[PDB]
Amino acid sequence: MELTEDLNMELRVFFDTNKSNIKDQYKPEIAKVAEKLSEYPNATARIEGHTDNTGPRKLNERLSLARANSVKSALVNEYNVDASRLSTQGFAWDQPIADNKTKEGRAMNRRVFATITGSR
Amino acid sequence: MELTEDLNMELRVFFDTNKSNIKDQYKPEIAKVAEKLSEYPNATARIEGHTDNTGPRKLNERLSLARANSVKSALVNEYNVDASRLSTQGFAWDQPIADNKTKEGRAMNRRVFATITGSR
Repeated sequence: MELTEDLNMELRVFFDTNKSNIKDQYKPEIAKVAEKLSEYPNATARIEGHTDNTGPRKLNERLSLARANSVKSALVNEYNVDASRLSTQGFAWDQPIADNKTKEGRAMNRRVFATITGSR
Repeated sequence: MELTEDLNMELRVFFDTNKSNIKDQYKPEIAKVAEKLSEYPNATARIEGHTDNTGPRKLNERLSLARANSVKSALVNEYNVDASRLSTQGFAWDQPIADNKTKEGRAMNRRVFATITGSR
């Protein structure tokens, strides 16, 4: 008489230097997230944006948030997901997941990680 | 894209005095359990039967297990659910959830509680 299905989903989107646009190769992933947000109407998403450590501090604070908002925007405007179900926050270069000393590491740091959770 | 869905279900079936048959009113819930067991192929169920504290101990040890096996049998025979995914155990009157001093309390104890868990 009690039935619960819990959703746990993790999305990773990476960005080009000084850019906050969603590259086409991530559209399929974002579409999958929108699908689950539809299948789990009560689920919410925690979207967090980041940057590598290159450039002015404020540029990165703004860019990291712009990246998170770009992902939210895709869900909201392309998939009609209720905006209030998604939070966005930028962390500039404060939470690296790779070595900023290499191009490859910096590329890993220019990212948006989103955690989608909820039950139905 | 990390994505998982976890299933957690609890089925509660109640029985009349000395009976181990599945009342028709519980068929819809058993049907739902079968549905989820198919939707989550790795899911398993822990079926536990119980009795009120009236009558011989040997009667209730057998009766509690019979009730659990009745639920399992319904799933196995009517819904083609693999028997090995379903465990059954009887607890006689050792695990009451209501006061056996009253008729409604004893009605609550004559039960089978099934916990279904799975992931996909």
